[PDB]
Amino acid sequence: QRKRLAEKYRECLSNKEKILKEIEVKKEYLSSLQPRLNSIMQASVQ
Amino acid sequence: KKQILQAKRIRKNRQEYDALAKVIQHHPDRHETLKELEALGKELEHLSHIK
Repeated sequence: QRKRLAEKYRECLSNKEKILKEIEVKKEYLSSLQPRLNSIMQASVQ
Repeated sequence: KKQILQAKRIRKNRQEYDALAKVIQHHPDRHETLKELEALGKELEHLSHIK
C-alpha cells in the first residue's frame, strides 16, 4: 500500500507538472490571441 | 524443554516481524501520504478546472 501510494503520488506530481505546462503554454496562447484581437481592432464605414 | 521450544519459535516470529518492519520503515508514512494526496488532488482538480 505504501508502494502504491508513493507511485500514485509521483503520478500526481507528474500530472500537476503537466497541468502547469498546459496552463503556462495555454496562458501564452491566450496572450497571443489577445494580441491578435488587438491587431484586428486596429485594422477595423463602421 | 517444551517451553523453550515454544520460546525459540516465538523469537523467530518476532525476528520476522522486525525484518518486515525495518523494510517498511525505509518508506514514508501512510497518513501524511494521504494528506498530501488529498492536497495534490484538490490542486489537480483546481488546475484541471482552470485548464
